[PDB]
Amino acid sequence: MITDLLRAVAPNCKDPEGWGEQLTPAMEKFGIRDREDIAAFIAQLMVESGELNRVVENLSYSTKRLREVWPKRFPDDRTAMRYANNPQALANYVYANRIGNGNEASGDGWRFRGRGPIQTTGRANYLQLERALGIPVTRKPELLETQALGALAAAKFWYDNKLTSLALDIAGGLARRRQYRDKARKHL
Ligand SMILES: [Br-]
Ligand SMILES: [Br-]
Repeated sequence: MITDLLRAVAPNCKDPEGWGEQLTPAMEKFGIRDREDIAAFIAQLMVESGELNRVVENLSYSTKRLREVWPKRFPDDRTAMRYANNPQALANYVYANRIGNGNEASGDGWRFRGRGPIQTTGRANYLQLERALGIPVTRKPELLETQALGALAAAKFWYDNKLTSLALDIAGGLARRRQYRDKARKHL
């Protein structure tokens, strides 16, 4: 049971029974069935969502952190200062003209910021999420903050990554992710 797995890996994770009910059919439908497969998925889910407490991207950055995370977009402090402690301006600038988004003026960067326990980001990915799930998340992107579509989108995002991984074989912090995984892998 995913619910009792979410507890063994993160006894302090938020609402493991509500997420457990939603994650289980999303995992089963997207083929997240194998032993290690489930453990890694859950681990990635646990670190990206802050043990199920975060379903929207963190966009509060120091004037220093920005220069690191995005060194091209933020070359000097005169630049990185205007966008530090301004989550909307930050998203609109750093995500501008990327992953399907319009320019800074369009507001796409903030509109399509990361959402879900494992995050979907950018107009093109919401559009693709919309096509695959049949839910108008392009117009209503905050529907990925729900348990039901966050789980389905989290699971579809992991499924997409296995497709890529599989598709290449045919054509032949990070310690946090490790804790969960082995703590999860300990379960069978
Ligand atoms: Br809007
Ligand atoms: Br639109």
